[PDB]
Amino acid sequence: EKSFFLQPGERLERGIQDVYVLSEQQGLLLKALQPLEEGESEEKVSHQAGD
Amino acid sequence: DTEAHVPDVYEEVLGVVPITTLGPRHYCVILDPMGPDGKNQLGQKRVVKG
Repeated sequence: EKSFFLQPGERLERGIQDVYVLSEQQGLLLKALQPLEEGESEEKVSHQAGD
Repeated sequence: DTEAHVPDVYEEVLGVVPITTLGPRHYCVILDPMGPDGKNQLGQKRVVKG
């Protein structure tokens, strides 16, 4: 729910798209393009690069 | 050093170089980088990441 100004030099990647919403029957198959996903979310499992 | 440099009479402006930025998932292979001496170590190539 944040609202800011596009600062000089900043730019949106693909703009304001949506939030990712998944139900019990929905998933998000993710590939960690960078390693060390330790504290990224509540899972606390340190995903490596690309697993 | 100086955020607005006046081209000196003793200097010729070859050009302006944009900053080459490496993302968190990125590396570049710099051909011919200087060592600490400030002299171009040609032929070499230094992988830079992080």
